[PDB]
Amino acid sequence: AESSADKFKRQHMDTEGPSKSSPTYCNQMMKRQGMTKGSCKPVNTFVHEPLEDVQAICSQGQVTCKNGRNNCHKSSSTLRITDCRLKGSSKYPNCDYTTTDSQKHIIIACDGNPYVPVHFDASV
Repeated sequence: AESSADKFKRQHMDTEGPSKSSPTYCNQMMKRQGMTKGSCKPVNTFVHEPLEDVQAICSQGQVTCKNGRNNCHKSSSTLRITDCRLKGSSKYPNCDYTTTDSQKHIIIACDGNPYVPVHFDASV
């Protein structure tokens, strides 16, 4: 399989995407990024911020994780995010998402050495 940090880059990063996402961003990006394969991913988030800024979160205050682990960290600032969540209608392979724009703190899970981001935990 691919790096757990590369996968994250595939699934959750979009540095120069518009802060003004058109209502067709999700349907377009979820498919291009591979989250449409064997099934439609239910909920996903993209971070329109530089990787340098995201990697730095691994140095901020540590919070516990949803799976009970020690490696999660809560951002000390609000990042530009975009939520994509499936619609009631949707019938695979025709995955249909709703594009929601926002700006909340993100809780990521880091690991390894170099200690790099590996999973997206939550939005607060």
